Amino acid sequence: MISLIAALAVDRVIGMENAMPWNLPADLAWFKRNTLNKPVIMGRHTWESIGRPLPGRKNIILSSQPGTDDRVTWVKSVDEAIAACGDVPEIMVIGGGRVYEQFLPKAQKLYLTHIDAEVEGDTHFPDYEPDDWESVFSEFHDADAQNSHSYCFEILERR
Ligand SMILES: NC(=O)c1ccc[n+]([C@@H]2O[C@H](COP(=O)([O-])OP(=O)(O)OC[C@H]3O[C@@H](n4cnc5c(N)ncnc54)[C@H](OP(=O)(O)O)[C@@H]3O)[C@@H](O)[C@H]2O)c1
Ligand SMILES: Nc1nc(=O)c2nc(CNc3ccc(C(=O)N[C@@H](CCC(=O)O)C(=O)O)cc3)cnc2[nH]1
Ligand SMILES: [Mn+2]
Ligand SMILES: [Mn+2]
Repeated sequence: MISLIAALAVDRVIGMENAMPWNLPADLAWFKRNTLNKPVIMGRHTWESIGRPLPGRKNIILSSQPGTDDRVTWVKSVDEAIAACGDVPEIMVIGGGRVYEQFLPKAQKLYLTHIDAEVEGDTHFPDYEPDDWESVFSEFHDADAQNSHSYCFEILERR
Protein backbone atom coordinates (compact mmCIF):
# COMPACT_ATOMS: atom_id res chain seq x y z
CA MET A 1 0.00 0.00 0.00
CA ILE A 2 2.86 2.37 -0.70
CA SER A 3 3.04 5.11 -3.33
CA LEU A 4 5.81 7.56 -4.20
CA ILE A 5 4.97 11.07 -5.43
CA ALA A 6 7.63 13.34 -6.89
CA ALA A 7 8.32 16.02 -9.48
CA LEU A 8 11.31 15.42 -11.75
CA ALA A 9 13.14 17.91 -13.90
CA VAL A 10 15.67 17.09 -16.61
CA ASP A 11 17.87 14.01 -15.72
CA ARG A 12 15.60 13.07 -12.77
CA VAL A 13 16.73 16.14 -10.80
CA ILE A 14 14.46 16.72 -7.82
CA GLY A 15 16.32 19.26 -5.69
CA MET A 16 19.19 21.66 -5.28
CA GLU A 17 20.37 23.15 -1.95
CA ASN A 18 17.14 22.02 -0.17
CA ALA A 19 14.85 23.60 -2.69
CA MET A 20 13.04 22.85 -5.76
CA PRO A 21 13.75 26.21 -7.69
CA TRP A 22 10.73 24.91 -9.67
CA ASN A 23 7.74 27.13 -9.17
CA LEU A 24 4.71 25.30 -10.63
CA PRO A 25 1.59 26.02 -8.68
CA ALA A 26 -0.35 23.57 -10.84
CA ASP A 27 2.02 20.81 -9.75
CA LEU A 28 1.98 21.76 -6.07
CA ALA A 29 -1.80 21.66 -6.42
CA TRP A 30 -1.63 18.13 -7.99
CA PHE A 31 0.55 17.13 -5.05
CA LYS A 32 -2.05 18.37 -2.58
CA ARG A 33 -4.91 16.69 -4.38
CA ASN A 34 -3.09 13.31 -4.36
CA THR A 35 -1.86 13.53 -0.75
CA LEU A 36 -4.64 15.27 1.23
CA ASN A 37 -6.21 12.96 3.85
CA LYS A 38 -3.39 10.41 3.54
CA PRO A 39 -0.28 9.98 5.64
CA VAL A 40 2.88 11.42 4.15
CA ILE A 41 6.34 10.06 4.93
CA MET A 42 9.35 12.29 4.36
CA GLY A 43 13.00 12.46 5.27
CA ARG A 44 14.35 15.05 7.66
CA HIS A 45 15.85 17.21 4.92
CA THR A 46 12.57 17.36 3.08
CA TRP A 47 10.86 18.29 6.38
CA GLU A 48 13.36 21.15 6.63
CA SER A 49 12.87 22.08 2.96
CA ILE A 50 9.11 22.40 3.42
CA GLY A 51 9.65 24.12 6.76
CA ARG A 52 6.17 23.55 8.26
CA PRO A 53 3.56 20.77 8.51
CA LEU A 54 1.45 19.89 5.50
CA PRO A 55 -2.12 20.26 6.86
CA GLY A 56 -4.78 17.75 6.44
CA ARG A 57 -2.23 14.89 6.33
CA LYS A 58 -0.49 12.91 9.02
CA ASN A 59 3.14 14.02 8.63
CA ILE A 60 5.73 11.33 9.44
CA ILE A 61 9.38 12.33 9.49
CA LEU A 62 12.26 9.88 9.24
CA SER A 63 15.34 10.63 11.20
CA SER A 64 17.87 8.96 13.41
CA GLN A 65 17.83 11.80 15.93
CA PRO A 66 15.15 12.61 18.38
CA GLY A 67 12.34 14.61 16.90
CA THR A 68 12.25 18.37 17.29
CA ASP A 69 8.57 19.21 16.70
CA ASP A 70 5.54 17.43 18.12
CA ARG A 71 3.21 18.78 15.40
CA VAL A 72 4.47 15.83 13.35
CA THR A 73 5.38 12.18 14.06
CA TRP A 74 9.05 11.13 14.20
CA VAL A 75 10.29 7.63 13.37
CA LYS A 76 13.70 6.00 13.11
CA SER A 77 13.29 3.34 10.42
CA VAL A 78 11.39 2.58 7.27
CA ASP A 79 9.37 -0.16 8.99
CA GLU A 80 8.47 2.16 11.92
CA ALA A 81 7.36 4.82 9.41
CA ILE A 82 5.01 2.36 7.73
CA ALA A 83 3.65 1.19 11.08
CA ALA A 84 3.05 4.76 12.23
CA CYS A 85 0.76 5.43 9.28
CA GLY A 86 -1.87 3.36 10.96
CA ASP A 87 -3.69 0.59 9.04
CA VAL A 88 -4.61 2.56 5.90
CA PRO A 89 -4.76 1.60 2.19
CA GLU A 90 -2.59 4.46 0.80
CA ILE A 91 0.64 5.79 2.20
CA MET A 92 2.29 8.62 0.28
CA VAL A 93 6.08 8.83 0.34
CA ILE A 94 7.03 12.40 -0.47
CA GLY A 95 10.81 12.18 -0.57
CA GLY A 96 13.54 13.21 -0.69
CA GLY A 97 16.08 11.31 -2.74
CA ARG A 98 17.35 9.08 0.05
CA VAL A 99 13.84 8.26 1.24
CA TYR A 100 12.57 7.53 -2.28
CA GLU A 101 15.38 4.95 -2.74
CA GLN A 102 14.38 3.04 0.33
CA PHE A 103 10.64 3.01 -0.38
CA LEU A 104 10.81 2.31 -4.08
CA PRO A 105 11.17 -1.48 -3.82
CA LYS A 106 8.07 -1.66 -1.61
CA ALA A 107 5.90 0.73 -3.41
CA GLN A 108 3.13 -0.18 -5.88
CA LYS A 109 2.41 3.15 -7.52
CA LEU A 110 4.45 6.24 -8.67
CA TYR A 111 2.85 9.68 -9.16
CA LEU A 112 5.51 11.47 -11.24
CA THR A 113 5.40 14.98 -12.64
CA HIS A 114 7.79 15.31 -15.56
CA ILE A 115 8.87 18.95 -15.76
CA ASP A 116 10.44 20.36 -18.92
CA ALA A 117 13.16 22.25 -17.08
CA GLU A 118 16.82 22.10 -16.72
CA VAL A 119 18.09 22.37 -13.27
CA GLU A 120 21.63 21.85 -12.21
CA GLY A 121 20.76 19.57 -9.04
CA ASP A 122 22.19 17.77 -5.99
CA THR A 123 19.36 15.26 -5.51
CA HIS A 124 17.77 12.84 -7.98
CA PHE A 125 14.78 10.54 -8.07
CA PRO A 126 15.98 6.89 -8.12
CA ASP A 127 17.08 5.41 -11.42
CA TYR A 128 14.28 2.88 -11.19
CA GLU A 129 13.68 -0.02 -13.49
CA PRO A 130 11.14 1.20 -16.09
CA ASP A 131 10.22 -2.28 -17.28
CA ASP A 132 8.53 -2.80 -14.07
CA TRP A 133 6.07 0.12 -14.34
CA GLU A 134 2.87 0.49 -16.41
CA SER A 135 1.68 3.98 -17.30
CA VAL A 136 -2.00 4.21 -16.43
CA PHE A 137 -2.32 7.89 -16.99
CA SER A 138 -0.48 10.78 -18.52
CA GLU A 139 -1.63 14.37 -18.92
CA PHE A 140 0.46 17.01 -20.43
CA HIS A 141 0.14 20.74 -19.78
CA ASP A 142 1.81 23.57 -21.65
CA ALA A 143 3.37 26.47 -19.77
CA ASP A 144 1.05 29.36 -18.93
CA ALA A 145 1.30 32.66 -16.94
CA GLN A 146 1.28 30.81 -13.63
CA ASN A 147 3.51 27.89 -14.64
CA SER A 148 6.69 28.70 -16.63
CA HIS A 149 7.45 25.16 -17.78
CA SER A 150 5.42 22.56 -19.48
CA TYR A 151 4.90 19.43 -17.44
CA CYS A 152 3.17 16.10 -17.45
CA PHE A 153 1.37 14.29 -14.66
CA GLU A 154 1.60 10.56 -14.82
CA ILE A 155 0.73 7.66 -12.69
CA LEU A 156 2.62 4.40 -12.97
CA GLU A 157 1.62 1.11 -11.38
CA ARG A 158 3.89 -1.84 -10.87
CA ARG A 159 3.45 -4.51 -13.58
N1 LIG B 1 11.08 17.21 -6.58
C1 LIG B 1 10.40 16.61 -5.56
O1 LIG B 1 9.28 16.12 -5.73
C2 LIG B 1 11.02 16.57 -4.20
C3 LIG B 1 10.40 15.86 -3.20
C4 LIG B 1 10.98 15.81 -1.95
C5 LIG B 1 12.19 16.45 -1.71
N2 LIG B 1 12.80 17.13 -2.73
C6 LIG B 1 14.10 17.77 -2.53
O2 LIG B 1 15.04 16.62 -2.16
C7 LIG B 1 16.03 17.16 -1.36
C8 LIG B 1 16.05 16.45 0.01
O3 LIG B 1 16.32 15.08 -0.25
P1 LIG B 1 17.57 14.33 0.44
O4 LIG B 1 17.65 13.13 -0.45
O5 LIG B 1 18.72 15.25 0.62
O6 LIG B 1 17.04 14.02 1.93
P2 LIG B 1 15.74 13.26 2.49
O7 LIG B 1 15.58 11.92 1.82
O8 LIG B 1 14.58 14.17 2.52
O9 LIG B 1 16.18 13.08 4.01
C9 LIG B 1 17.18 12.12 4.31
C10 LIG B 1 17.24 12.01 5.83
O10 LIG B 1 16.11 11.38 6.30
C11 LIG B 1 16.56 10.50 7.44
N3 LIG B 1 16.37 9.13 6.98
C12 LIG B 1 16.36 8.62 5.70
N4 LIG B 1 16.20 7.28 5.69
C13 LIG B 1 16.13 6.96 7.04
C14 LIG B 1 15.96 5.75 7.68
N5 LIG B 1 15.82 4.53 7.02
N6 LIG B 1 15.91 5.69 9.02
C15 LIG B 1 16.03 6.84 9.74
N7 LIG B 1 16.19 8.08 9.21
C16 LIG B 1 16.26 8.08 7.84
C17 LIG B 1 17.87 10.82 7.72
O11 LIG B 1 17.89 11.96 8.70
P3 LIG B 1 18.96 12.10 9.95
O12 LIG B 1 20.21 12.63 9.29
O13 LIG B 1 18.31 13.03 11.00
O14 LIG B 1 19.12 10.74 10.60
C18 LIG B 1 18.45 11.21 6.32
O15 LIG B 1 19.61 11.97 6.25
C19 LIG B 1 15.80 18.66 -1.25
O16 LIG B 1 16.46 19.33 -2.28
C20 LIG B 1 14.28 18.70 -1.50
O17 LIG B 1 13.83 20.06 -1.81
C21 LIG B 1 12.23 17.20 -3.96
N1 LIG C 1 4.38 16.36 -7.85
C1 LIG C 1 5.05 16.73 -6.78
N2 LIG C 1 5.23 18.03 -6.68
C2 LIG C 1 5.78 18.58 -5.64
O1 LIG C 1 5.77 19.80 -5.65
C3 LIG C 1 6.32 17.67 -4.59
N3 LIG C 1 6.90 18.10 -3.45
C4 LIG C 1 7.31 17.18 -2.57
C5 LIG C 1 7.96 17.61 -1.27
N4 LIG C 1 7.86 19.03 -1.05
C6 LIG C 1 6.69 19.78 -0.97
C7 LIG C 1 6.90 21.15 -1.01
C8 LIG C 1 5.86 22.09 -0.95
C9 LIG C 1 4.49 21.70 -0.84
C10 LIG C 1 3.27 22.63 -0.77
O2 LIG C 1 3.34 23.74 -0.21
N5 LIG C 1 2.07 22.17 -1.22
C11 LIG C 1 0.77 22.63 -0.71
C12 LIG C 1 -0.19 23.05 -1.86
C13 LIG C 1 0.48 23.98 -2.81
C14 LIG C 1 1.06 25.03 -1.98
O3 LIG C 1 0.23 25.61 -1.24
O4 LIG C 1 2.26 25.29 -2.16
C15 LIG C 1 0.24 21.49 0.12
O5 LIG C 1 -0.55 21.74 1.06
O6 LIG C 1 0.66 20.34 -0.18
C16 LIG C 1 4.29 20.31 -0.79
C17 LIG C 1 5.36 19.36 -0.87
C18 LIG C 1 7.13 15.83 -2.83
N6 LIG C 1 6.57 15.34 -3.91
C19 LIG C 1 6.14 16.25 -4.81
N7 LIG C 1 5.51 15.85 -5.90
MN1 LIG D 1 13.33 23.44 -19.02
MN1 LIG E 1 1.82 7.15 -21.36
